Amino acid sequence: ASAPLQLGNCSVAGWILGNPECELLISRESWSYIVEKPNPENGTCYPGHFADYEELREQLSSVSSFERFEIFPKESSWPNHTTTGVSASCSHNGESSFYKNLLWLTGKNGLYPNLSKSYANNKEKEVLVLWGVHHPPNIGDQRALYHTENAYVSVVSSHYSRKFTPEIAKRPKVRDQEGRINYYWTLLEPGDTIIFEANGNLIAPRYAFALSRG
Amino acid sequence: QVQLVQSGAEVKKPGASVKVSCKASGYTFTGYYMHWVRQAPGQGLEWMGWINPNSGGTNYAQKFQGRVTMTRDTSISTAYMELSRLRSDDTAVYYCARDLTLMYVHSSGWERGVYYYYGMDVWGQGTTVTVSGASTKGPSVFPLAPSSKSTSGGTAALGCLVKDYFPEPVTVSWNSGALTSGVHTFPAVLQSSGLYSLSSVVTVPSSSLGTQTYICNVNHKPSNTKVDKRVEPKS
Amino acid sequence: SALTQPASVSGSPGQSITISCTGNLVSWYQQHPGKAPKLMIYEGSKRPSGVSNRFSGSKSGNTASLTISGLQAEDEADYYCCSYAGSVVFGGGTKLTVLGQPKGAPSVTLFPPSSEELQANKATLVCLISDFYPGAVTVAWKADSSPVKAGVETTTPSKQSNNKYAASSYLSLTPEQWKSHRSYSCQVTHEGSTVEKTVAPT
Ligand SMILES: *[C@@H]1O[C@H](CO)[C@@H](O[C@@H]2O[C@H](CO)[C@@H](O[C@@H]3O[C@H](CO)[C@@H](O)[C@H](O)[C@@H]3O)[C@H](O)[C@H]2NC(C)=O)[C@H](O)[C@H]1NC(C)=O
Ligand SMILES: *[C@@H]1O[C@H](CO)[C@@H](O[C@@H]2O[C@H](CO)[C@@H](O)[C@H](O)[C@H]2NC(C)=O)[C@H](O)[C@H]1NC(C)=O
Ligand SMILES: *[C@@H]1O[C@H](CO)[C@@H](O[C@@H]2O[C@H](CO)[C@@H](O)[C@H](O)[C@H]2NC(C)=O)[C@H](O)[C@H]1NC(C)=O
Repeated sequence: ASAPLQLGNCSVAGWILGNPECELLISRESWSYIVEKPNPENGTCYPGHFADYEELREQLSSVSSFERFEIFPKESSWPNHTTTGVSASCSHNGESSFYKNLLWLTGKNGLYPNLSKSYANNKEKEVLVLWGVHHPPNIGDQRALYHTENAYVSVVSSHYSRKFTPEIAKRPKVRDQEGRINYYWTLLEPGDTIIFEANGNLIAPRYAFALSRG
Repeated sequence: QVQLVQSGAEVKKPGASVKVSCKASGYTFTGYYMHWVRQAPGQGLEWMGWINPNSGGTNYAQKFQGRVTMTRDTSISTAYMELSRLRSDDTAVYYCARDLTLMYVHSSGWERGVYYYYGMDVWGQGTTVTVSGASTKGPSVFPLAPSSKSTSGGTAALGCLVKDYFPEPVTVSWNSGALTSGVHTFPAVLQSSGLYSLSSVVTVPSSSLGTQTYICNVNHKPSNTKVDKRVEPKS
Repeated sequence: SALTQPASVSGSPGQSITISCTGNLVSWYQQHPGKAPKLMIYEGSKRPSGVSNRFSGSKSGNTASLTISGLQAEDEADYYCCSYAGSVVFGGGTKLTVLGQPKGAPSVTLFPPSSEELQANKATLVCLISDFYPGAVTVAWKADSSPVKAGVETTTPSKQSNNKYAASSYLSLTPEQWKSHRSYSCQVTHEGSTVEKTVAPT
C-alpha cells in the first residue's frame, strides 16, 4: 500500500532541507519512489552546491519508515550563539525565512565561541543528517558574522570525515546572493556518532530524519 | 574606527522645521538600527525614535510622533531626522546613536530576524539646534537695593537686574570700572519668552552705604542700549 | 513607564559608589559635560569591549545598580540608566561628583522687586546662589507657606573661578500677587539640607 512521494514544484534538496515553500500538507512516512519535475522551481533557496545529490535521491527513493526529530534543539543547543538567522533569498509569504531543518549560527555579544556538538544515533534506524558551510562574498561579512578569518568546520562520523576551510568568494548574484552555502549530508548507521566542531561558517543541523529503507 | 558624523549647528524660527544629518563610517550602515536622542540644556537624555536603515521602518517616541520624521539614504550611509513645528523648548543638542545589535549583513543575505533593544554603543558628536523667535531688544535695568536682610558681617550685597534683552551678551561694570572687588555677575537665564535676564551683585562694606555712590553701567551693544543705574539703600 | 535615579551622588577618590535605577536588560551611559554619552553596561552587567571592569552592573528586586570601584576624578560625569518596553526609556540621570574639595553649602541672596520695576507694573524676585559644592542644587519658591510653580526660571549650576558653583532663580509675579501675600521665600536644597531666604512687600 505505497504511493509515490509527490514533491510538487520542489526538489529533493528543497524538501529535505526544509525550503520554506516546500512543506507538504500531509507529511508522509513511507513511499515507493519520489516524483519531481525536471527543473523544480524550489530547491536550495540560498544558492550553493548540494553534494552527492542524485545519490541522496536514490537513497531516499524507497523508504518504509521516516521520522523527523530535532537532533540539536534550537532552544538549548546554542546558548552562546545567535540562532535566529533568516534570509530574504529564502522568503515565505513575503517575509525572510530559512530552511526549517537547519540553523544559521552567528556571533552573540560580539563573539563566536568555538563550538563542539556530538550526536549518537540511538534511533535503532539510520539517521540522515544535513548541514551546510557558508562562504561569505567578502572578508567584512566573514568577520561580522563569525569574528574569525581562519574559519574551520570539521564533521567526523565513523564512516565520514571532512574538514572544511570555507574561503571568501564573490560569485555571480543568484537570488540576490553573491555568497554561497554548500550543503552536505551523511547517513548515520545505528550506534554511530557524528561530531561537529567549528569556529564559524556552520549551517548546523536542527532536524534530522530517522528512516528505514524497506 | 566606527564613527557617526553629524551635521552642523542650526538656528531656526518657531514654527520652522530642521533636518539633522548623521553620516556613518567604519561599518556597514544598513547593519544596525539608528536611534535619535536629544538633550535640552541642563536636562536628561530623551529618546526620539529609531529607524531601521535596511528597511526604512521607523518607531517614534510618544512625545514626538506626529512631529518627527526619520529617513535614510543608504547609498551615502546617512540617517536623517526632521523635526517640524519647532518651539523654543526644542532648543537642544540632538544625537544620532547606533543600536548595538547587528541586525543585517546584506551582502551575505543574513538577517537576525528578531529585534530587541539592548543599548546604543556608538554616538555622533551631537548637533545644536537653537529655536528662537525673539527680536533684538535692549535691557530694562532695575536696581537691587541693599537691605538689612542682605547685610552680613559689616558687608552688604547690592546689585542690578538686567531684564528682557536679546541677544547675548550684555556687559555690566560698577562705577565705570572703578569697582571690581566683590563683583559677581551671574550667568544669564533664558526665559520662556526667548529673552535673557541676568544679575550682577557686588559686596561692599556696610559702612559706606551712606557715603559712597554705587552705579552699575550696563551696555547691550546689539541694541546700542547704555544704561547707568544708581543703586541706593531703600529709604 | 519611567526609571528613577538619584539626582546626585558623591565619593572620594578610591572609594566605590553605587547608583540605583528603580522601575534585567538595563543599560548604563556615562556623559561628561558637552560630550556625547558613552555606553558602560548593557544587558544588566556586560561591558562593551574596552570599558573598564571597575564598572559593573547588578540587579535586586525592581532595582538595577551601577557600581564604580576605585573612583577616579575622570569618573565625575552624569550617569543614565536605560530600559525598554517597546519604547526606549532613559532614567532622569545622576550627577556623580568625585570630591576634590570639602562639601560647601550655598550662599543665598534673595532680592525683592524694586520700586522702579513695580511702577512699570511688573515684579521679579531674584534668588542668587553661589559657592556651593558639589554643583547640584534644587530651588523651591514658596508664596507665603505654599508652593509656587508658575513664573520660575532657574539656571543650571555653573562653575566659577572658585571652582565651586553658582546659580540663579527668577520668579515673575504681578504687582498684585506680590503685595497680596505676607511673604515670598527662596528655598535652596543642597545635599539634603535647606537654605531659605524670605522677602516681604515691606
Ligand atoms: C519558490 O518558487 C517560486 C517559483 O519559481 C519562486 O518565485 C519566483 O522567483 C523567481 C526568481 O527565481 C522570480 O523571477 C525573477 O523575478 C524578478 C522580480 O523580482 C524578475 O525581475 C526576474 O526577471 C526574474 O524572472 C519570479 O518572479 C518568482 N515567481 C513567482 C510566481 O513568485 C520563489 O522564489 C521560490 N521560493 C523559494 C523559497 O525557493
Ligand atoms: C508550481 O509550478 C507551476 C508551473 O508549472 C506554477 O504555475 C506558474 O505560475 C506562474 C505565476 O503565476 C505563472 O506565470 C505561470 O504561467 C504558471 N505556469 C503554469 C504551467 O501554470 C505554480 O505557481 C507553482 N506553484 C507554486 C506553489 O509555486
Ligand atoms: C557558554 O558560555 C559560558 C560562559 O563563557 C560557559 O560557561 C563557562 O565554562 C567555563 C568552563 O567550563 C567555566 O570556567 C566558566 O566559569 C563558565 N562561565 C560561567 C559564566 O558559568 C558555557 O560553558 C558556554 N556553554 C557552551 C554550551 O559552550
